[PDB]
Amino acid sequence: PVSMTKTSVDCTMYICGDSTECSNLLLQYGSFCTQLNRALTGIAVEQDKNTQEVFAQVKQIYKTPPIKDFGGFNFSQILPDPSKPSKRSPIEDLLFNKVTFNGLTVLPPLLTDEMIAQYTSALLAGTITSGWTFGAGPALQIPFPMQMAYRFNGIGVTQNVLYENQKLIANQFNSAIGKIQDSLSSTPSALGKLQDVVNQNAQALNTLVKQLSSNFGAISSVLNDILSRLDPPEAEVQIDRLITGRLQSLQTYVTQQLIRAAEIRASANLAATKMSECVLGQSKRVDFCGKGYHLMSFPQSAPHGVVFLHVT
Amino acid sequence: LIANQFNSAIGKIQDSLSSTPSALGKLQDVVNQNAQALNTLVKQLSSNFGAISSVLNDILSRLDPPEAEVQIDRLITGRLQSLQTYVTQQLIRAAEIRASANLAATKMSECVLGQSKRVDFCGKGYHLMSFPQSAPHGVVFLHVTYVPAQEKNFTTAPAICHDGKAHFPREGVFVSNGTHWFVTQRNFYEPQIITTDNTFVSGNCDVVIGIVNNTVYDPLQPE
Amino acid sequence: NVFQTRAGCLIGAEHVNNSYECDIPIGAGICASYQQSIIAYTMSLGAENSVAYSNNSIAIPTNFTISVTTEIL
Ligand SMILES: *[C@@H]1O[C@H](CO)[C@@H](O[C@@H]2O[C@H](CO)[C@@H](O)[C@H](O)[C@H]2NC(C)=O)[C@H](O)[C@H]1NC(C)=O
Ligand SMILES: *[C@@H]1O[C@H](CO)[C@@H](O[C@@H]2O[C@H](CO)[C@@H](O)[C@H](O)[C@H]2NC(C)=O)[C@H](O)[C@H]1NC(C)=O
Ligand SMILES: *[C@@H]1O[C@H](CO)[C@@H](O[C@@H]2O[C@H](CO)[C@@H](O)[C@H](O)[C@H]2NC(C)=O)[C@H](O)[C@H]1NC(C)=O
Ligand SMILES: *[C@@H]1O[C@H](CO)[C@@H](O[C@@H]2O[C@H](CO)[C@@H](O)[C@H](O)[C@H]2NC(C)=O)[C@H](O)[C@H]1NC(C)=O
Ligand SMILES: *[C@@H]1O[C@H](CO)[C@@H](O)[C@H](O)[C@H]1NC(C)=O
Ligand SMILES: *[C@@H]1O[C@H](CO)[C@@H](O)[C@H](O)[C@H]1NC(C)=O
Ligand SMILES: *[C@@H]1O[C@H](CO)[C@@H](O)[C@H](O)[C@H]1NC(C)=O
Repeated sequence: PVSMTKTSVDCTMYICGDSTECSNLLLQYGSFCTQLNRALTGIAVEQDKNTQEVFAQVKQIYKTPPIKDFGGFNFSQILPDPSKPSKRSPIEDLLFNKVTFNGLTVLPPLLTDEMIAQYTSALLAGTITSGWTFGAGPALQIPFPMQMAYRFNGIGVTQNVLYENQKLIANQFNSAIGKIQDSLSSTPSALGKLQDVVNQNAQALNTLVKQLSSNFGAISSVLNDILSRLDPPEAEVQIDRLITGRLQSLQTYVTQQLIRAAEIRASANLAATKMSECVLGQSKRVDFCGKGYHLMSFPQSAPHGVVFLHVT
Repeated sequence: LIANQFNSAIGKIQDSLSSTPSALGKLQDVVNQNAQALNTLVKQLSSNFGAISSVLNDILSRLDPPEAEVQIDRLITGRLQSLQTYVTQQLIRAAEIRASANLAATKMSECVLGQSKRVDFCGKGYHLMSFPQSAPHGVVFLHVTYVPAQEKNFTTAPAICHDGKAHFPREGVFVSNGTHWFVTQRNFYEPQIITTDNTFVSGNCDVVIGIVNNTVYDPLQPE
Repeated sequence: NVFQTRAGCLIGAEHVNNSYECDIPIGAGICASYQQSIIAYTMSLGAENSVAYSNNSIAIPTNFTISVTTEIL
């Protein structure tokens, strides 16, 4: 996971609805509403920073040549598909298909899904056509078999091993790629990690909304009923109890969101490190870029996340 | 040339730091967040929270304990909630700062005390070294890196066929300038004559795809 | 004048058809900047580039630059 849904809750409208008496009573507590709005805004900005750090690591937007022949390696399952009206690779399409008021608003992300798809396409094109050079300066073209010979030499295997089995290795690579697309389609629990974030945020919002129907000791959970059944001198007490309960509920939601945002940002920093090391280069770190000796990686965009295909 | 480039880079870095006031925005953000949290905590002292007055002295000097107890209790509840909120926010921000400090310590251990092969961990490019610098409530790393430039265009071959044997480059890569073939290191164009001491033999010229015919110099034939 | 974005309704910004880097993030790929008035446009992800790739061509650097960068933590 890279980022979560950017939510913003109006403290005044949530606590008091559209009642001026409740707003005047709410002003007695100081600047609680300002703090809550500020914290939610900070989380919302941090989500855009997470997505920018993960995907926006290259300056240029590289493109693959129209004639796609890389010595037998077949990247059709990860390169963008122009036939679909989404410019997504088939695996990206499968990933996007597997994942399923009261002052509450959902701010759209700064980067559209098409923009993240373009960043992923640029990374894939750069890796395919220039190896790891484009991540440390100018993009230097190199035949893909020669690049894979370099990566074979990087794990203690002489490059003559690759060439003498070139058409064999390509076959294995292609087969492995195909199997990935099958497994994701046959397993509904493959993308559980992203679904956990989605479910947690949705359930937190549902509980926050459901807290509006609690009496909290007042005669009713509807503010308009209290206003329409009583006059201010003793309606103020009931409204005060409702204000205290709703304010505590909003405070709990804000604290939970801050903790979960810290967790999500930690995961986003890990994803950025893996994009810098596994994708833009070859890593000698054990188990950092998958089981075995790392050869290369391919990033793929996913709804609120990133999927790495580690070739080892 | 390398010494001149290093000195020019250091001078440019100093000039960029001096001329840009927003360069050190991270530390300023931390300081502003802490100061603003303190200001909000202090400002919370002036809220009634439902009591007749926000000053304890007024309630003490105006009301007897039996009825002033309610006002003091309301003020206590409000101020306690404000302080708890402040402490929770401080704990979260302290965790954030601890994570940042752990990352800074890792960067100091791996970029400064040694040379790191991790990509983009110690600056853009091929990391050469790093220099630490103290900053108020922070650290600034000067990542010195090697950036290749002025690339040029070449015809390459996976191996060289000679005497019915395939020769692969021992360390570099085979290149062609149009008519002749040389072998050069991958990160710098230093062409050299393809000999038997910079290539190794493996198999014949039938398996490799893209092999080309060329002559491999032997340092023993002259003698 | 009036511009409708996926992030709402923007008033007072003249929608501009050219793309630049993001200055003030509006949302949904829309960014606003001051040129002299306020313009709203679609953010640009970077300069277009297509490195010439062929099965027997390699590009090798011939000379180099030593670059120093700052990182603040
Ligand atoms: C690259 O791999 C893809 C895998 O889909 C191949 O595309 C399929 O090719 C078969 C014929 O071999 C067609 O029946 C399918 O409809 C194709 N699928 C798609 C999505 O186009 C593709 O041919 C491979 N490329 C090469 C050069 O072998
Ligand atoms: C490719 O490199 C070869 C080898 O350096 C060049 O051949 C040399 O050319 C110069 C200038 O004409 C002569 O003085 C040398 O005697 C040649 N050396 C040899 C060993 O024959 C060749 O000109 C280069 N080709 C191109 C197109 O740059
Ligand atoms: C590279 O040289 C080899 C010989 O060293 C060439 O192989 C010859 O190819 C011809 C034409 O097919 C055959 O009649 C000969 O019998 C082959 N000779 C040997 C020794 O096998 C090869 O064709 C050359 N490659 C290129 C691209 O010209
Ligand atoms: C590598 O690039 C450097 C610049 O970083 C070149 O240095 C310049 O060389 C020219 C030609 O003599 C001089 O006019 C400049 O004053 C030099 N600049 C500096 C900063 O010293 C260097 O020549 C390049 N090397 C090659 C082989 O092209
Ligand atoms: C190498 O040749 C290609 C041929 O299309 C050209 O476009 C490219 O710019 C060349 N590279 C350099 C560095 O001159
Ligand atoms: C490169 O492609 C050409 C066709 O454009 C083909 O004739 C040649 O054999 C290929 N070379 C290699 C090394 O694959
Ligand atoms: C942008 O180009 C479109 C064509 O799709 C044109 O209709 C529109 O007027 C253009 N907008 C501006 C501001 O030039």
